[PDB]
Amino acid sequence: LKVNQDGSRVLLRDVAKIELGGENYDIIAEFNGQPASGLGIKLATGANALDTAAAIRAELAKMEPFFPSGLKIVYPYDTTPFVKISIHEVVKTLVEAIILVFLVMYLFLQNFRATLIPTIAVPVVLLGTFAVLAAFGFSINTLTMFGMVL
Amino acid sequence: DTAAAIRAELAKMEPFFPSGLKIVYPYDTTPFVKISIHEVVKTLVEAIIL
Amino acid sequence: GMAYLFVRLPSSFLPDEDQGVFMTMVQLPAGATQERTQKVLNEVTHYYLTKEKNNVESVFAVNGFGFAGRGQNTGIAFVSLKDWADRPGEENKVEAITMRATRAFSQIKDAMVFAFNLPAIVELGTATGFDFELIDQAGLGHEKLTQARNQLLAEAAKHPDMLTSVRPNGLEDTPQFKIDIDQEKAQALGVSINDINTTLGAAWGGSYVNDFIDRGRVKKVYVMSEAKYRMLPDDIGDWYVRAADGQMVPFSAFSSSRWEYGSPRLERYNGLPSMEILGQAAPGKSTGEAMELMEQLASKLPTGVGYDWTGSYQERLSGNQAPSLYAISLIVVFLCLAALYESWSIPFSVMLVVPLGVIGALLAATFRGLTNDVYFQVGLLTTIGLSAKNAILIVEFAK
Amino acid sequence: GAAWGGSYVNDFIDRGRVKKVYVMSEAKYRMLPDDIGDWYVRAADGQMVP
Amino acid sequence: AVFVPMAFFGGSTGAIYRQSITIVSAMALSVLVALILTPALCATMLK
Amino acid sequence: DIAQVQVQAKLQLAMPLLPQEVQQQGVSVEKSSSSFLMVVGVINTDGTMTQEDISDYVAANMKDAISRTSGVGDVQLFGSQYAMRIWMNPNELNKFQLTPVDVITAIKAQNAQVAAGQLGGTPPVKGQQLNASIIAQTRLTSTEEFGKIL
Amino acid sequence: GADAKTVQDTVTQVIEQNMNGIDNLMYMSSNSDSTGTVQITLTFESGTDADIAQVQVQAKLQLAMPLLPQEVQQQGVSVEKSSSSFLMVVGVINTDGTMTQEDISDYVAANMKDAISRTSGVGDVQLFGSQYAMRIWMNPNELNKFQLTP
Repeated sequence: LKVNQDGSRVLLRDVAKIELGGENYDIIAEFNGQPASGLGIKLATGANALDTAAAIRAELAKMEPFFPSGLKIVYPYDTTPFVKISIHEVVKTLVEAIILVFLVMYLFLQNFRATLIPTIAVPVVLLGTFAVLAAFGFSINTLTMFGMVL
Repeated sequence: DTAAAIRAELAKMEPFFPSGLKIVYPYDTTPFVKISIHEVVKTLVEAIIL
Repeated sequence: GMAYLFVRLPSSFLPDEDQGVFMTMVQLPAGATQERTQKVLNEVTHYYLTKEKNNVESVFAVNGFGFAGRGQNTGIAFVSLKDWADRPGEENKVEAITMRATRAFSQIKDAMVFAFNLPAIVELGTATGFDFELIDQAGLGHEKLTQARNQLLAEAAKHPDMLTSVRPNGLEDTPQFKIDIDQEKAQALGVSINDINTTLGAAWGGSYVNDFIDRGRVKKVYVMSEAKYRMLPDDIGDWYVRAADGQMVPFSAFSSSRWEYGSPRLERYNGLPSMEILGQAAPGKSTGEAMELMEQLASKLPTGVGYDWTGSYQERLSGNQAPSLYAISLIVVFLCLAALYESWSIPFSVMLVVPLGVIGALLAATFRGLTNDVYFQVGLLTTIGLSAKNAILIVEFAK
Repeated sequence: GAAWGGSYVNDFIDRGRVKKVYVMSEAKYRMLPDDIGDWYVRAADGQMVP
Repeated sequence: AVFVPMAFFGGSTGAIYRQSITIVSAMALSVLVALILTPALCATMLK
Repeated sequence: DIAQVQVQAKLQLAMPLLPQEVQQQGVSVEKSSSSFLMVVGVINTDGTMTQEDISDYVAANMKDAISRTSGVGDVQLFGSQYAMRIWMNPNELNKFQLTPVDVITAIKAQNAQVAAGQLGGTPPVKGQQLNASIIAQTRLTSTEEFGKIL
Repeated sequence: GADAKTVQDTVTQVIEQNMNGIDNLMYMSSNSDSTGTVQITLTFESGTDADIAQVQVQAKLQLAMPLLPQEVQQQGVSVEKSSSSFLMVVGVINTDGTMTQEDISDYVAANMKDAISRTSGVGDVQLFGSQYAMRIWMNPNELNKFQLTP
């Protein structure tokens, strides 16, 4: 900064403290009262949600191995498993609605092969409707899945 | 359609005008459209009637 | 009956669900600090830890960042509940968890904390739900806007009827430490006003100087001051600028200190100053009625003060919409029932089975506390299609 | 340049809305060729120069 | 005539009363399946 | 739509090569239609005001909203928006020994907003009770205030 | 550093009276906090391409970046796609080789964050902390001691 009269050097450390720290101390987060940062990703106004969050763990997966000692990942606030429940309890619902239809077809017609035509009918129709939404632009939504159930 | 909502924005402006500020309408294309419908759809009707 | 069991049945859009994930937001009064808000964020974190081990898997508190906006006055915890299997009863589900969470934070605290489940939805269409917005159309200022919004919040509160719950978005309105730099005093002693503005600016608020390289990656270099030399008003005079005549000059020489009342968040709408008004339609009335009994309150206000909606349908929900949809569903159904039939009688048979099935749909819905939302509206359409069936069979075979 | 043609200096606030500040000269000191010499620049030696 | 006309929706209730049609691709396929095939199977084999 | 961009940012590789006078002035890349449609005149009858007073109110209330409204290509103001207009007398400039450079410097100094920090700053001393924002030089407002510039 | 009034008419206002001639648009809102921050939301019609509209809204800006302070130019301006809500919120902590809530936010922002925002259609990433910076804390008593300023 300076060299005062008598040959003395004024340095930047002599006038100021110098540590390596954040550019913005306005916010600091805890995870169960433990010191932590994190990536709160927000969606992109038309993006494919669960597909986006699938490859959020693709990029993140290659990061894990080169971590310093102690650095571990944790998963609060996450939407992925709600999708996994609305398929394994809709496609479950689906199956129960067939199985029950099957026994009503037995109680009215005791013929085992007659309680079979309608059992092969609706599984086929379900599938063709997947192919129509694919051609029209739609996705496997929370809505359209309930549309197969109704 | 553009000129329809030119009077939409302008309509909300009118009430908060100082004293004397009044709008006037020279050079405007809207009413030429209104004539080419009420004299074509009129033409239409006369071509049936005849 | 079919009417009465429908007109009285309340309206909605989409049921708020247990999402295995909710959150609660924190907020402090007039210019609190990072230490003050963090005290509240700890108290919040423990209701979910110490008094909710069975339901909560984790917490992710964040000091000085609300969804209202930003600043060290706010906060937000991100809860991630234990899976659905381990949470059995109604008590252990978000509706009940956020119920006694809001109770505990309103009881043994002294700031403003809430809690709320997640609108699957987006951020809109609460139904019986509202968002007015006061606009300043004329050339009046923020000072005269503050009072006009206070007058519309007051008229709402002094005749509700058939009530209303109306509060501002977050203008709170806190003090600001102004410094008048008299310029005839400055250049007399020989100080440049350039030097003075980057002394006060780079010290108290920071100054992005230039980039350096840390460990391979380019980052920023900032300059400010140790925290203790910039906490209170008296530390302004500690900073000495240098003049052309190589001698020091304190800040108190050319500076004058005095407090003011300004806003920590100025909002605007369509290029003009604005203040958001977040109300909610009453437990009696519903939306179209509340909004229109808020419009005549905005017209009873001072000059140069209008209004505009945000953004609050623009075209949505049960109609408006619905009727016109059903309308055509009725104008067609008759045709089709004639494209394979002929007469002026056949289609009427099918066209009054409609209310047969519908009354049962209303009954069960009105019975166990549900509502006319989306899922009931589409269970209706299927029901007319399944009545169409059955009935048409009775017609087809008999004719 | 700033006298005869104008110079966009800096923005100010009029009645809430941000607008521009311009600098030029009264019209009469910039109409004809003879008014060029009316403008005096200052030199390093603190004396005027036409 | 009840489903697709109710999928003349509007606004943020856009893909809401829209994704009927999802229903109807399914209905016209149930007609198709019951106009093709079911006729066949019934004859092909029953008692 | 696509061509309105394209034509620009393939520009811009050129804005730095222009004068600083033109950069701060109104550059524009808009959609054209050699012709008007609506031409809304705006006059006064009772509380009379000038052809200058009206062009300001038109450009400071209604014009900003019109161009934004339903797909307007470009709006042409028929007049001009107000501005703090200063008419430098050259006889009362030589009288005090001065140039237009000293006038321009005086406005880029006294008429200027400054970003002073805040009491109880971003990284504070643990235990501070208040945090307020500091105001500094504010931008000037009226014709009187510009007249009292030193 | 800037206070609420400063950002209100040095950044916010300038961009707003230069936010026109844009295809499709219902309304515009904005915030201007005391933290020295501004954020405008331009909402569009339903089913409007967020791709074309992400541009459009900008470079119809920019005719305005030169009219802003040099402090804001060198700072982070941004035009991104929004979705008022997060989905994934990947926490990042330490267990064994303990490091601070500041040390972790640097490693998160200097290895994994840059790749996340880039990955499959992320609208915008919010860091929960801050990336490191050569932070200098100027002592004003050891500044007057050698006759010096910031």
